[PDB]
Amino acid sequence: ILGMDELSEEDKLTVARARKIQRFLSQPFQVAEVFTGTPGKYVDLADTISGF
Amino acid sequence: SIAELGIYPAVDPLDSTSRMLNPNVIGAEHYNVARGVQKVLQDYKNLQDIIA
Amino acid sequence: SIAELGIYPAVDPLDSTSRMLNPNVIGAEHYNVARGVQKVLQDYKNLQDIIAILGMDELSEEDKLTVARARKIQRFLSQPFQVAEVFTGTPGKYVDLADTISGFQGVLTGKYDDLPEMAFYMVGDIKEVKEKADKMAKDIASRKEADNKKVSEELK
Amino acid sequence: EAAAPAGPKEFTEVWNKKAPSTLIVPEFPSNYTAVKAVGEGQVHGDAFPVNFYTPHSILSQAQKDTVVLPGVDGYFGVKASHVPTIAQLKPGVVELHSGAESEKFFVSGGFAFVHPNGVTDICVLEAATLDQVDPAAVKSALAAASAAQPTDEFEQAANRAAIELYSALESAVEAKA
Amino acid sequence: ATDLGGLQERITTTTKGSITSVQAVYVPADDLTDPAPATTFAHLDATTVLSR
Amino acid sequence: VGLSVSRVGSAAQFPGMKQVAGTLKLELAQYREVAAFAQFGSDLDAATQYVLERGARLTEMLKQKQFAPIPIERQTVAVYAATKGFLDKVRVQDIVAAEEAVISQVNPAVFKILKANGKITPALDAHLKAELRKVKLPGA
Amino acid sequence: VGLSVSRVGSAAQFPGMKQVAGTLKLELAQYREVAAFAQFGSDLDAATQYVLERGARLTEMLKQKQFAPIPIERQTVAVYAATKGFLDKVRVQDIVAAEEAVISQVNPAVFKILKANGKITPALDAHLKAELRKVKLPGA
Amino acid sequence: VGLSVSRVGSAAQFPGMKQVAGTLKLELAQYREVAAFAQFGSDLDAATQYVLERGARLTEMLKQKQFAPIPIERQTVAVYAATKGFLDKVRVQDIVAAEEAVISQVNPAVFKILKANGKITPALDAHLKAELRKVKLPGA
Amino acid sequence: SNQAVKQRIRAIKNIGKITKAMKMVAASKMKNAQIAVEQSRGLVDPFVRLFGDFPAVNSNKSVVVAVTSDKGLCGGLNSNITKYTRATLATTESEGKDVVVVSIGDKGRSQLTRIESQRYQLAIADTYKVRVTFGQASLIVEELIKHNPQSYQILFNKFRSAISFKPTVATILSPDLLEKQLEDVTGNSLDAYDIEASHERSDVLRDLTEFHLGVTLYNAMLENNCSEHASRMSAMENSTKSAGEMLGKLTLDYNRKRQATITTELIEIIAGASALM
Repeated sequence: ILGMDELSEEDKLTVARARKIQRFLSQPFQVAEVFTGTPGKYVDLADTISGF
Repeated sequence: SIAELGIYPAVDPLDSTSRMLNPNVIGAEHYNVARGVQKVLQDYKNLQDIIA
Repeated sequence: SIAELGIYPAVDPLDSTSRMLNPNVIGAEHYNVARGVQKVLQDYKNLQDIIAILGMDELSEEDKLTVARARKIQRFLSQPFQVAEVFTGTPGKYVDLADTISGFQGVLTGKYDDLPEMAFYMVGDIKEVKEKADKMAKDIASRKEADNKKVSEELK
Repeated sequence: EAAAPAGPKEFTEVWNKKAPSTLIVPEFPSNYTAVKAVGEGQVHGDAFPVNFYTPHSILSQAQKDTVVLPGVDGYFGVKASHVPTIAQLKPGVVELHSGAESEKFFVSGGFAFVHPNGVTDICVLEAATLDQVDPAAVKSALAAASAAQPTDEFEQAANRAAIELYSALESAVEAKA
Repeated sequence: ATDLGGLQERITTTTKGSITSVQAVYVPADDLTDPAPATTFAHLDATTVLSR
Repeated sequence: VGLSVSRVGSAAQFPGMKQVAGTLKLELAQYREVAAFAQFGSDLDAATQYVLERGARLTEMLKQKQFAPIPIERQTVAVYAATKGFLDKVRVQDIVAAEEAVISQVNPAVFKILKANGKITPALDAHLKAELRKVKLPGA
Repeated sequence: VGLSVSRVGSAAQFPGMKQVAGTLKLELAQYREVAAFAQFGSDLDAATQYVLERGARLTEMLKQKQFAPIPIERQTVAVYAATKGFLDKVRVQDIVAAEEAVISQVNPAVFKILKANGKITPALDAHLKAELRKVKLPGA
Repeated sequence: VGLSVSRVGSAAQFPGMKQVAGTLKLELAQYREVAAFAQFGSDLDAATQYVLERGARLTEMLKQKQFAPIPIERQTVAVYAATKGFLDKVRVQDIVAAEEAVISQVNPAVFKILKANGKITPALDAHLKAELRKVKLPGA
Repeated sequence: SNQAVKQRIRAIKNIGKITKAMKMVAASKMKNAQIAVEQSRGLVDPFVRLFGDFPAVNSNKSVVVAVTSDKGLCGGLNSNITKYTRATLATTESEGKDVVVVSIGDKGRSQLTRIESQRYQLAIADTYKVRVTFGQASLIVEELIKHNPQSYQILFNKFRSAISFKPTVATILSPDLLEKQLEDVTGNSLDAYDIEASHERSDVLRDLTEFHLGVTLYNAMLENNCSEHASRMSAMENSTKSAGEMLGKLTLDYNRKRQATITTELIEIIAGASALM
């Protein structure tokens, strides 16, 4: 309703970190590689805690 | 709701149907008047949540 | 809901009735004061939706006078009970019938549009609303100097 | 002569002793301006603060060293520590120099104050700059302004204002660099 | 409650292994206090909401 | 007054009360519908506002203390005094004393022929047209 | 706290807690009155604005972790440390760490007198006010 | 259109309809979101008014008359003429006739190759952009 | 009973759309009226440094102006400066002066005659319908100088931000009727300026006070218009929030009544079957 540059720069960083969190929650699946080509990735728990 | 506006007969225009409302049966210049009346009254019923 | 508003005894004034509420039984001014209080409360109950969804700031002036008098007489109908003074801390307040009629006639005519709302909350009668008004408007002026210690190293 | 010290300092007194306490003392337009007129300084040498104003725009807040203003008694020029002057301006061009470069706006007429601290305030209504005026519809308008002499003094004054604006807009559109 | 409990109480971790059940939950009339989800939710330990 | 119906209609009504009742119904029907906007008393509209305070006169007219039924002649005179505009000067909150002043201050020979004649005759609607003005109404 | 009632434990509370948490539930009442109307961001009356971040301190003082019960003497000192303003101007995201600072630094002989008398005696609140001033609150 | 679901229609419709219907159902997903909002048409943003006008174009485009079902290639080119350009100037009152005009005046050999190929090939796409500009629309 | 709740739910669910719509509409109006307001803020400064700011003058005739809104869904903005104009009319009136009250906005004529009926003499409205210009503000100013007062008081809400609207009172004095008298400081404070007018100082001060009244009226009713939009955007966002909360409680109660309905008719069917079988 107001605009992207309406809010602060720490709000810009909240937007940026949340947009790269929203993409980092995505994952290619090993069962869906037959019709999407790219191989799927089983991410361990010790890796996703550290990554986030 | 038609009746406590004092309108008699209190026939709901947007609930009364007939199988004689084909353009094949009563002709097009009657059916277009009836459909326009129902369209106008339904849009007024939509606008009554603002204009009240 | 009246109990959740803090008003105790949580009597709904627009749902409690009596066969003694009759001008030939209790008198004329008692019955008229009772009907006036119920008219103010009903007129406030009819304003609850627009006060909820539009805000208090969009009524008429007589409407927002009605809202203020009704919020006064809602608090004034509450009372501290002498059997509740063990779990409340307030002393109980037996109000005489003439005191109730006189106080509610005072709020109805408009003699008390000047007091706050919480002056009426949990008091006996129309003297104690003024006592509580000066008790709560000396409280916003209640700021004393030097903290009055006399505790720093009390000798033996 | 000075027997009524009015002001926002003293309105607070008579208001606080006579208005209900739920309202704080209302604000005043002097609380929003930082630059006064009789106060010390704001010249520092050559460039003085010029404030060019219209109701719908602010055209200059920058410091200029000379301003050429079109007063009703002729185009005058405002240097740094110029004498304080409330000058009514006729239709003419306002030139705000800073050096080699200058901004030339043709204005519509309206006052221009120079203050005892060197603050200059040009206050016009419509400041239509010279590269957005057309040179064709000026003659189409001053033709009717030359021709029409009505019976009433009101449209007479309007036509005299018309010709003194359009004639000045003639002289500052052919002789431009 | 007893039929749902007799189903869902066999899905536990024993000493020998575990069953972990992923159950699709339909909510009747979009009412979370309806007795079928309100009895089903007493057994669930996690919810995985797939949104459009 | 909206949901109250009588399917005998006005066929079983006292005449004269019928002469005021269609008007009273019609102004109450207007007062009901231009309400649900009467909370915004700010904007005076002067066509709806007359309807609102006129319907307020009529709604305050039909209030009645119990255990005292009114004779029908005094009822139709009290409604005629509100549907012809005699009470437009008095405020909303003080008509139940104004109607009692009207009933007790007109001549009691108005009712003795309104009951007998059955309807408001032309030899009577201008008698009480002047009788309703020679009384004092408690309100300015 | 508004709905949670117990009309049977009043004559059944710790007398040291009964005199310090009579102040706690009333100040939480005003915090329930301010934040239920002043959520709009209309104005700060600067006295209702005081009881908003006082009641926010009493709320954060009343948080508790799981499977860690507190003795009643180490409770009524943390309620004493907060309603008497010793925990004032500590930032509201410090009070979990600050009421742990209160119990850790106050001399453990304080809690032994308070458990045995069951009551904050006049000889003790003068002493317990002293031991709360010697408290390294976080953040200063 | 928001409440009617088909859990098969992913890869079970006409491919020429699938080229266009994704855009048609995503343009209507914005119109149903902003429609009951901007019932008034007075003070509007230049992005919300555009999807309002597009949704009002598609809504009058989808309605059809009784006992006259349309072949699939003709409704394919009608939704192609609606969700692309070619109809952003007829108001709302004429789209009922404008889709009939774009059905009848278009060289009907595009329907035969649309029906036989099944989809909108880029050659037929370019002839369909070219064939849709020379249609005399009855917007007047 | 169980159907009227389903219509009340749809009504509140539609109010929660209408108020969200006009919250966005008021936001779009506020973001482009703020642009005009902070450009209009410039021209008021040379007059308040040239003529000073004297609110507490001994005018014997005053014109107060309460600059209100036209649309009345603003949230306590118009009655705020009604309180302020009855506070400033109870600040200057202590000496037996004539006061004319005018108002800009229909919410001014509906809230000023309730507090004061006799001094109110003029109602300007329909100002913000198309836009607010300086020719319009100057026409309003000329209709204000149809009276001949010694002072003018403007009351308006100044757009400090989208949250704060400080009610500003703005004062203008008649030229040598009161302006030359209030400047006499053992001499004059205006004698430092060299008048470059075509006529004498009284005529240039008359023209200057008319121009000052015009620019403060234009800035006053720009600031009040965009602060009206900001208070409507904030007042329809406390409105759609409450209409979402009321809708949530209505949906919960409707679901309770729905479940109780199904159990009630089921129990009656079971009782009627067991009364036979």
